[PDB]
Amino acid sequence: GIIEEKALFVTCGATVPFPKLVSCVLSDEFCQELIQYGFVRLIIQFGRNYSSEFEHLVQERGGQRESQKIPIDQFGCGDTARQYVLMNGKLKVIGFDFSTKMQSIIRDYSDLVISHAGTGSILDSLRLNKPLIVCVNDSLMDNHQQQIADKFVELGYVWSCAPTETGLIAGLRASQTEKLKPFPVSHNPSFERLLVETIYS
Repeated sequence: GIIEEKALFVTCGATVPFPKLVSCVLSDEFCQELIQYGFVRLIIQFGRNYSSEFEHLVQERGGQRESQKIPIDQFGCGDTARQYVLMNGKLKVIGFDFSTKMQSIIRDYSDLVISHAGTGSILDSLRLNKPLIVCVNDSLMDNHQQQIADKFVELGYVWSCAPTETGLIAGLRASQTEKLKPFPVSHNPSFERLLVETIYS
């Protein structure tokens, strides 16, 4: 069954690098590692202006769209009713939050999150001594989010690993063995990020 225990929240925050790269985080590699991690309830959501693209991963794998509601189809960014299932209730891919509910999802579960470089996302996970895995984007560099990431290492060596089946697993297993010393950068919750998206108050 579902077996409530630990959830896994992942967010790309800024515009994703390439539709194919994301697939790795939502493909066979990620799926296999998920079941091996005791899957529970997967939730994913990001992008806004670019409206993302999603290489039709749901249809590609042959998923089933529950809540009948797909305006612009594609990924339905302007829709909070995105819910897909794999095989048969195996993997649950759902998206219903756009930089305006992230904290809402964590508090509800609060167990484990995979932030590639989300300054806000890591912020909460930090105060909650929650061990997460940071997917660093060596390929890119213009991403300000990563810039803020490289700083975390300077202080120590935050679990950093690029989207690889050999490297990503190292961070996962490591995150379930040791925690990062209480260090909540910026005296403010992920809310501070909200200002970035809002830009003008």
